Amino acid sequence: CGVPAIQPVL
Amino acid sequence: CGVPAIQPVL
Amino acid sequence: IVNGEEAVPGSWPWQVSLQDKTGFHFCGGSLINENWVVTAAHCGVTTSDVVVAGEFDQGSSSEKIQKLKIAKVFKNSKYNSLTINNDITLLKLSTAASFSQTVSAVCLPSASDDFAAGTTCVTTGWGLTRY
Amino acid sequence: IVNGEEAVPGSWPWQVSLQDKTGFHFCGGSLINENWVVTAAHCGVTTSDVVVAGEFDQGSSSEKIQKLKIAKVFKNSKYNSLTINNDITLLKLSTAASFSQTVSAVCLPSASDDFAAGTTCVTTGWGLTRY
Amino acid sequence: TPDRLQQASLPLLSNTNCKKYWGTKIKDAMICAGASGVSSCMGDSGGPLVCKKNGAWTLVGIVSWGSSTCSTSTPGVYARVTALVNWVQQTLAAN
Amino acid sequence: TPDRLQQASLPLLSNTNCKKYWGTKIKDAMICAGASGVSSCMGDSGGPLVCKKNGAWTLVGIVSWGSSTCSTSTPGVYARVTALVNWVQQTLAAN
Ligand SMILES: *[C@](=O)([C]([C]C1=[C][C]=[C][C]=[C]1)[N]C(=O)[C]([C][C]([C])[C])[N]C([C])=O)C(F)(F)F
Ligand SMILES: *[C@](=O)([C]([C]C1=[C][C]=[C][C]=[C]1)[N]C(=O)[C]([C][C]([C])[C])[N]C([C])=O)C(F)(F)F
Repeated sequence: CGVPAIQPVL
Repeated sequence: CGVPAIQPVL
Repeated sequence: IVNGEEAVPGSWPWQVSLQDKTGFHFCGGSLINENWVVTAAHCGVTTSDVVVAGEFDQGSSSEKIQKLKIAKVFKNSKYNSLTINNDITLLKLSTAASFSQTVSAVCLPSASDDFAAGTTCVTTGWGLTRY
Repeated sequence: IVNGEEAVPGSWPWQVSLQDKTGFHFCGGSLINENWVVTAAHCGVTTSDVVVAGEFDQGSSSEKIQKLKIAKVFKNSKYNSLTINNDITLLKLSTAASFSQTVSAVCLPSASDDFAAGTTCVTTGWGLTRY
Repeated sequence: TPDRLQQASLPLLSNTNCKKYWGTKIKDAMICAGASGVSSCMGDSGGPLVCKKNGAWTLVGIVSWGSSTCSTSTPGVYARVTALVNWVQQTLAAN
Repeated sequence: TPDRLQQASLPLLSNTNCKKYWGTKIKDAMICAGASGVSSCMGDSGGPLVCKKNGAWTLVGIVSWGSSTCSTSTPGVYARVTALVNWVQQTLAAN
């Protein structure tokens, strides 16, 4: 869990 | 003091 | 969200949208696994609401979304509707979500975790963008 | 500043720029009144440095800036150069700043003030914008 | 509501500092964040407040309530997940 | 350095939470902020960290130091004005 396969970019 | 004559806009 | 920024599609993979038979987005939720949804208790979910996963744009006709039936609504009985204290409901799915590059679970903390003041965290949503 | 936004010109009226005979912007400072400048001690100001007020764009030839001489450098002797503890220097001007719509003083706290964690505050500068 | 999924970065505050804004309204199983120039709003309820810890995103709050008006100077009130997580473990366990 | 004056909004953190990043480097007359997705950098030193209190902007920190690299995940270290303000009052007074 917790590690999106597509990186959130902030 | 502390009150700019031109409002900072954030 | 007021003053947000558009997210990178599929990047908040656990982010579901609560909708009604009408197709109205009424609240959000988070996937904690394949059969289980977390949301607020005040959102007042019912079994005729649909958990919608893998959404980016409620306007698209072309996304590969999952419309999933709610079987049970687990309203925390420590929910104090007057107070809005302990505002959490679990939603058990009638059909398990299929996990993918865009549908995944968020991690849960253990009760003894610390999250200090001043920490930069992140919030997601389809909330009013302007009042 | 990394990930800043361009300020509205004249809106952080107390924000001065520290420059050298060369005209190089080396640190920032804040006006606390018309004769007195606050900055870090580590910035290592000298009397041949110039306090520059009312700047927005160091590139402009057309702003009504004040180039002001430093008379004295008051380095806090509690400054611990190894530690970088108590990093503050006062700079007394040889010529008083003229206060205007764009040159004004910042308020100082009393020692017994509280500024709680999680509070959104603001920082200004001409600092590296990318490393 | 916007068609597109929005996001926002923002700070957790203490309950203490939080009752500087909301007072006795702020209880133990609630966690505050924002007052930063961003705000959660009508339509966000149930949605997450995530913090990354040891490389992963942990559900730290559930969007609950705040400024009638989504003022971005007023901190949002969220459900505090640490206080409700045993209930969740207890529920998944039974059913 | 950019020609144009930049600004950034960001959160004060506690010393405690701050020594979670900087440890024994963090002393009493220093105040931490950032780790938000913004960072002060080389060229900002001496410049202000302002918080508004009762309608006015108060000098709460002086840009001191932080991540060698201006990492925006690393909190900036600032001078803590409350701890140095008597010195300032004492200096303006004598001269
Ligand atoms: C929730 O999306 C909103 C969310 C909201 C509004 C303002 C600030 C932060 C978040 N929640 C409400 O409107 C709630 C409802 C009860 C009190 C829990 N109350 C308020 C006023 O914040 C929504 F309910 F689906 F719109
Ligand atoms: C200051 O502008 C920089 C500012 C800075 C750098 C990184 C993060 C935050 C702020 N200060 C330094 O480079 C200082 C100097 C001593 C230690 C006080 N040290 C470091 C590494 O932060 C400058 F010095 F004029 F560039």
